[PDB]
Amino acid sequence: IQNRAQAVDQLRAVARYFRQTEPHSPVAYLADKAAEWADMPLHKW
Amino acid sequence: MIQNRAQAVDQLRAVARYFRQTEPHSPVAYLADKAAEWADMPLHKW
Repeated sequence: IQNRAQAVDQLRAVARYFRQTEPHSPVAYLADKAAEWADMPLHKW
Repeated sequence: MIQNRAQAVDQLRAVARYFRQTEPHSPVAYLADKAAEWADMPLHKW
C-alpha cells in the first residue's frame, strides 16, 4: 500500500468480501464500520 | 482481487498496519485493528 487512497480501496474491498461471505458476523460489522469512518476523516472521535 | 478468506484476512491485516503507521490515533486504525483480531477467531453460523 503506497498511500491512503489505496489503503481505503483495499479496506472497502475487504469489507465487501466479509459482508458477502459472513454477513451477520462481528467481523463484517467491524470491517464495514472501519470503511465508514475512513470516509469521515473530519468527524471528531 | 481477494480469492479466498485467508487472502481477505491478509489484506485486512495489511490495511490495519498501514493505518496504525500513518494514523495511529484515528477511528480507522482502531477499527481495522479490531476487525483483524476478530477475523482470527474461530468461525460460527452467524
